[PDB]
Amino acid sequence: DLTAQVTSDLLHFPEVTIEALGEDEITLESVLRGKFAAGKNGLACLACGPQLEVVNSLTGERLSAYRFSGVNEQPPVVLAVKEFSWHKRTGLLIGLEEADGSVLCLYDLGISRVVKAVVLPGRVTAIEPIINHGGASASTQHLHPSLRWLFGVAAVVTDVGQILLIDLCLDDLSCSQNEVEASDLEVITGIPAEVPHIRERVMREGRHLCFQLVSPLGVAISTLSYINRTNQLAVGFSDGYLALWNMKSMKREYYTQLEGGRVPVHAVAFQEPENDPRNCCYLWAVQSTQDSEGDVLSLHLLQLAFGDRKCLASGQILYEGLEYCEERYTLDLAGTSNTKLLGCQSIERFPLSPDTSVSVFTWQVNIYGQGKPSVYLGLFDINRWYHAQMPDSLRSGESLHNCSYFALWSLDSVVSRTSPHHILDILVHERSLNRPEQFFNPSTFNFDATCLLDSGVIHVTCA
Repeated sequence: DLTAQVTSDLLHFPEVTIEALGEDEITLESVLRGKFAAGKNGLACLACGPQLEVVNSLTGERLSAYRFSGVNEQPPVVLAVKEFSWHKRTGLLIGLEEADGSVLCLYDLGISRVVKAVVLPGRVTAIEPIINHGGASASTQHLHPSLRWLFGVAAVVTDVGQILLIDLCLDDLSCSQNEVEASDLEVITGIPAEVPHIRERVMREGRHLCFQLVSPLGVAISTLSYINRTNQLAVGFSDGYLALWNMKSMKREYYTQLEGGRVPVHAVAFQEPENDPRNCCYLWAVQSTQDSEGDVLSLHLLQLAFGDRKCLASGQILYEGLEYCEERYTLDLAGTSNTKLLGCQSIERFPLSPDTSVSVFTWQVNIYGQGKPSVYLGLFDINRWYHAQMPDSLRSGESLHNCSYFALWSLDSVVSRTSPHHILDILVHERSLNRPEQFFNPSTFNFDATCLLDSGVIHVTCA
């Protein structure tokens, strides 16, 4: 019965941060959302209505704050936030939902200002940087020639299924615009040739070039992730389908409904095994109804088999030539109760392939007529799953509490300690992950983590 132990007090955000977010009840009915940023700057971001607060992930200190304004005199909602660094600047890409449509912003943390913005032809559901520079360089050779003519590229997806690849025009240093002065896009359907001629005209007209992928419309995209090691954009749909798009060829390489059926794809996470005999790697896909009923939460491990590995001039390894993609593990966490995924995080250590690769899933279960939720952190070890002979599900009788390739931790001490504050996100600290065959079960892994709450941060150790 592995139980996390709390190692700090609750380190509160400053009052000014708490107060600013609590203006949630005017731009209401605004939900406070918060995530640790994926990059290497130790940031966590909280958003409520038009208000963004960037805080220090370990101390709770306020680092940056901004209240977005609406181009159409009505407050936008900060919907999506991603870390993004370019040149020698550190920033965030932000998707704003507006009454009309949407705006994609580039927010500079150095000066706490929006520096670029574009109007989106739809309602954004997710955003993802693809690359932070252009120019002819070994570092962009993995991308389709047409993207290489662009200068920074962000993917943006919408509630009707548009997939947009947008030029961030990071080569234009004369243009400093806020979210109110957002530029229009020039959207070309598919992927053209003669990009430079087009681009030059497009920018003389004060617009950003956008390639919209030829892809069916009508179903909302719910998840979006660029998988660096396979050069694939993963596009998860509200109907349970998952698309993989190769960003070299710009073609959809895979597209199938996950085994949970018509339930939205809520998150993905990539893993690479240490020793696999046919260039297989893995993509977890999480299906969840947490934004509606909250009755279904399931994990789906997709095995992606490729024909080759390629060392790029950059030094990076790339899986190339997708030969098959098939679901090889399924775990139902839910499906009265209410269950929601808090986080989904992959941690890999390299000594070629990582010698350690785990995915961490954190989820919360609320039973109706039960005040305090249970919170679980589960650690899946892909190599121990190999060692266990790749079972496709928990066996009869088998439990997460006693599984050779999965460790289950209770975060209930955190819940007791922090009530009634809500856990918004959980980050495991990669650098802390530390270790008779049973001994190499992941239950013996020690690690530290930080929970992001609505009012601060708090540190835990699992040992």
